Amino acid sequence: FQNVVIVTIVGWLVLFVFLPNLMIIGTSFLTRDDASFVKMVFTLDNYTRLLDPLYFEVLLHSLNMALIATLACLVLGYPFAWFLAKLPHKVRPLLLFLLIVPFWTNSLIRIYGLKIFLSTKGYLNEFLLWLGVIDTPIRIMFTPSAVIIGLVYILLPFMVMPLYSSIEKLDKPLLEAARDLGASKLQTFIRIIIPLTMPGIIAGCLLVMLPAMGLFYVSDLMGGAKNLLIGNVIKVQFLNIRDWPFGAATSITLTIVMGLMLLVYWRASRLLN
Amino acid sequence: LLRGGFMTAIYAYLYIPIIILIVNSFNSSRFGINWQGFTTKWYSLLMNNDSLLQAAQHSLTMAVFSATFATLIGSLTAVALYRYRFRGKPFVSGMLFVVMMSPDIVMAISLLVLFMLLGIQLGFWSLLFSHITFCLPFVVVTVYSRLKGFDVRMLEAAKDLGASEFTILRKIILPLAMPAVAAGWVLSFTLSMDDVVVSSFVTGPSYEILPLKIYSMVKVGVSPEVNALATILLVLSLVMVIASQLIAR
Amino acid sequence: PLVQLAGIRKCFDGKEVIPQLDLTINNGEFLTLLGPSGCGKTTVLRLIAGLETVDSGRIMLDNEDITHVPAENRYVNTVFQSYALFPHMTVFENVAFGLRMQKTPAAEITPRVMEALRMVQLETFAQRKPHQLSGGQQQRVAIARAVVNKPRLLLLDQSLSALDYKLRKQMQNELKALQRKLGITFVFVTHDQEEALTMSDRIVVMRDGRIEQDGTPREIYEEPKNLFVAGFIGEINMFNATVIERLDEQRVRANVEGRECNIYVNFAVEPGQKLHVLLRPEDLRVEEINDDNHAEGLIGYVRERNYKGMTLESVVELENGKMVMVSEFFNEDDPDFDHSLDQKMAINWVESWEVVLA
Amino acid sequence: SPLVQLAGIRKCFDGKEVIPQLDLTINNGEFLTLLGPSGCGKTTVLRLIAGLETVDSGRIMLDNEDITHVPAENRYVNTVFQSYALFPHMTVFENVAFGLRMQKTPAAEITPRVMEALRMVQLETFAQRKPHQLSGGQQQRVAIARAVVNKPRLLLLDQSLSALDYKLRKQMQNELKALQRKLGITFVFVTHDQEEALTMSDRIVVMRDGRIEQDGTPREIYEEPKNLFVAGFIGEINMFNATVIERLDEQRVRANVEGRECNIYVNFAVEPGQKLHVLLRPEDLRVEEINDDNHAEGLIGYVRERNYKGMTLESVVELENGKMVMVSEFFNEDDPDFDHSLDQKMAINWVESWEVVLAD
Repeated sequence: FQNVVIVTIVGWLVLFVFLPNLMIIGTSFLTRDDASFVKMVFTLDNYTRLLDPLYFEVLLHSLNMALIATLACLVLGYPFAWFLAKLPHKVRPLLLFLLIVPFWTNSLIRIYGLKIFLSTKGYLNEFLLWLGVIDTPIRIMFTPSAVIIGLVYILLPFMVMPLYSSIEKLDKPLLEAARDLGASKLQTFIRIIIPLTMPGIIAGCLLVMLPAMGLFYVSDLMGGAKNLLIGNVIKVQFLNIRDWPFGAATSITLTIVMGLMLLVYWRASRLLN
Repeated sequence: LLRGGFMTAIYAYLYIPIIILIVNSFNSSRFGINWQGFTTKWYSLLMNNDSLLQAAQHSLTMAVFSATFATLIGSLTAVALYRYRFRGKPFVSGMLFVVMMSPDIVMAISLLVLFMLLGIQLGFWSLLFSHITFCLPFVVVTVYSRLKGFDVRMLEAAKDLGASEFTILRKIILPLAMPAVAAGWVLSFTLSMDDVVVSSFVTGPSYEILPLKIYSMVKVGVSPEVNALATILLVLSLVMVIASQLIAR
Repeated sequence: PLVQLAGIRKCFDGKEVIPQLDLTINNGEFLTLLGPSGCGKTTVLRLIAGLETVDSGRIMLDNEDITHVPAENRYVNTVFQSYALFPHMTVFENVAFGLRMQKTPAAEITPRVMEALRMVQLETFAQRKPHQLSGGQQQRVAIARAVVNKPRLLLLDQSLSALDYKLRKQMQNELKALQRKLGITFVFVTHDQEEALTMSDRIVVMRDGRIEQDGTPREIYEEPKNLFVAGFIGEINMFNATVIERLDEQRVRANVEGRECNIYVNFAVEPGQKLHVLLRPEDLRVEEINDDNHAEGLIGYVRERNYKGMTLESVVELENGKMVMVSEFFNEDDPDFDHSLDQKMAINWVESWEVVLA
Repeated sequence: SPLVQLAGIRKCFDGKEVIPQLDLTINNGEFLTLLGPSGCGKTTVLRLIAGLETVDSGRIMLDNEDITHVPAENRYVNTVFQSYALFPHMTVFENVAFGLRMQKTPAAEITPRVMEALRMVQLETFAQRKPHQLSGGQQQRVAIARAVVNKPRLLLLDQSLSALDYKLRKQMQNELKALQRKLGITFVFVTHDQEEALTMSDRIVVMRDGRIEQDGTPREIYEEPKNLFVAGFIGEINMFNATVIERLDEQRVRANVEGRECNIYVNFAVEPGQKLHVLLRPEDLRVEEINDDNHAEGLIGYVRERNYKGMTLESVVELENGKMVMVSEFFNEDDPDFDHSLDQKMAINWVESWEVVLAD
């Protein structure tokens, strides 16, 4: 009873999470084989292939797109969480539940609908032209702006909740003391509120950034052939080319950033207390 | 004034594509760029499609099963973590935090590699296990967070009053955790109805799901039958969530 | 006339907490607001500090209106009950927080902070986070933080409520000495009568948002104005004494529950009026006799003898059936004192040591 | 008739020995109060008595039956918590009857027992009222009622009346004493207050760092302390130094206190050249007024301050040596002779045979 559930959950997690992760982390140090996908030869040829400009230019573009999407999510989500906490407590769960209702429809259908809504001859251009604000139709498809907009639209709710949890747990008398001591909104926000909510920011950034570089359908539908993410390369290597060690080597760059962000989160949590 | 405007703008930005899909469901244009009258042809055409309906049924059943199993396991784990006090609790907390903050592509790749090595054909079992695995942490977090809304000394009072370990769970812990259990089931159902990466990686030809069918139709072109299916599923999920809430309360 | 409030009204969600308050605070004095739970003292403290806005009235310092000036621009500081004490900065930064927002040159921040920490005896703990310290150290850090900016009045809200019974007595005298040495008026909110009696120079008693009595502790304790103040501070014994006839100017004849006892009345009355005679527990005497016969005064009847250590309290039931509640010192070693139960004793006062109310 | 006998109990927690050794016997039909500063370990004793913790060594017996290893579900011992440990989703009736419903009690007797147990608590009306709609005092009353119904042989209380205000606490003190007298079972109380312990308890045990210091009647602890810590813990005391010169009679010993000779009462055997402690309480010191060389007999000191507590006047007297002496009296404003004598040469006297003398 006391230990049975712990043993069950630990066994499940070990079998389904870390054992396959260690299996893949060793797959990069293998040799391509057409029979069993692996040959027990310890070679480093997989990693040095990533240093070619062709296989390096895409990584930087994906990193830039993810950074812009994460920053946009932060800027659009921090005010939303702050303003939600300043509302009557009888309406908070209702507004916090409406952020999830759109998730019931599949993400691919929503991305397709957004693609239709932003088309050159479609809506948001005829409407913006009938009421005169812009002279010519706006062309946004097959550009990084479309990819960033889609990523922000898909992954926005995943960042608001940690920020709301961090904000709602704040101590009210701490802000009152700052106001009494002679602090305006700006100085308070810089030097008291923001330091106390760093773990929420780090958690939101972790939840927004890493998924944003594995979403291949967004780039496939609204990015084109010049705007590619890591997920597209990984899918091509794992389902068409059948070069598994290359995908295993590529995933290590994704794991390293996660480890670094986890370390930053741990140091921030230690310093906060 | 300006606060409500910002909140309304965010909500509209989040909700505009859904209204567009719903409107284009009853539209007449095949591409759906413009509006050319009101028809009901798309619903009739969808009613005769077989693969799409099979994919929708498979997706709904998969979501229900995964949500149930994940809710059960997560509730048990959260109760175990809260009831017993030990030095290893932060270790399990960090374990679940790390498994929560992991990329979808890496998890899908690892699960595919493990299943290929083990010698298991892809299909129902692989998809169900992957869905349970990636839906586990959220239910644990929800039930774990809810429990500390009450004092811990209540269990000691029950022990002093003459209560066994089995009666405590039935008569105290479960009454106070049912609202959290329902929330976990609803959240698990929502997550499993939107995943496209893991499902696209660990699926098989025998079991066909809605994301894969839509992705296949994308290359050639999609019809407003997808719109009709989407609005029907929206209505079904809307009645399902209120039914679950009524059952919980 | 430092801070004056005229016609201040405050309604919270349609419920009125401060009907009408007129109050003037002088310069260089200790003022304590006293009362039961939920009487709006904290509302007045917040309104003076600038945390809330009034619905009517005017507030001034030095003849300058502050009714709508926000809290950042007012020369008034407050000490919080919970010791806010930002956890991510050290004691030095906590104390210097106020100076950095007033654009103080860097050549004087350190000496001022060090002197402020000296005033509260916290030199050595200059660099320690606000979690390695105890309650008293945290309270002293907060007090030092409030007094750096040199405000015109310091506001305290239940500052020493969460400490033990030993540090409390020391820090009461410490706060009084600090107020005497520095030279600004102090406003205190507390629920303890002993603190207000031993630490203040002027006490205001509030109940349900209205001022009941304001004055020095001697007048508040020993010359109450109504029946609420006489009873909130210390035990009281109320006796009904209807006047049937009056003998002379001050010496009035009163039938004190069917007795024959004349008292002092300093205001005009007429025969047939109803007067309340109030006496403290320590201003009553008893008479012990072995014989069961009732004499020497009214009836006597003892329930128990409390023996709370320092003092011994005895119940004296009279003929009418009301308690008396005598309190007097317990000298053990005594050749003729030691108590006896269930006897027929007598009760007496000390010839106009009482208080008479209309 | 002994009820609980603790013999040789030792408890070590995380490598730290909270209770090194403890021998204590609890009788039948009394109000026992455990007193001490924070961190002495009263709560540990309470929890081992109730059975929520296990002992590293020793034996615990009730009615000559050993229950040292019996789990904390079969003991006839009930406890009252500080937070009242109240179930939120149940009602007052359900909370009170939780204990009876799980002892295989017949259903024909559950309702009258609970309903009459609420009578001893004065909560007749609120039988069907849920918590979080009741005040703190009513919640404490519910907790006491819940603990009482099972009819235990020993009820344990842990700082029950710490969170309430003054008057309500004073009322519940007498209410609890009356309840203990009416029921007929032994109560154990853990508290930090002093007057609270002195008002009710028939036996006071003082603990410090896991050690028992004194055990006796409230008179026997307030008026006959055994060591300096006990004397200084309850009330205020004045520590004076003296040196024994010679013995006058069987109950009088000459000594030199603070540089001036005096007569004191010492019972135990003494020898010349020994150092003794003379402890006096503030109420027992009489101070006279010396305007111009009048009544200058006894110890000589100067008064520096006069504090007014409302009921009592507090005066501090500074002696020639430099030792602070604190004197407490009453306050009679409407009484001639009294009033302020801010600065002059005062004299301090005390009534004979009111001293407490301690050796070493």
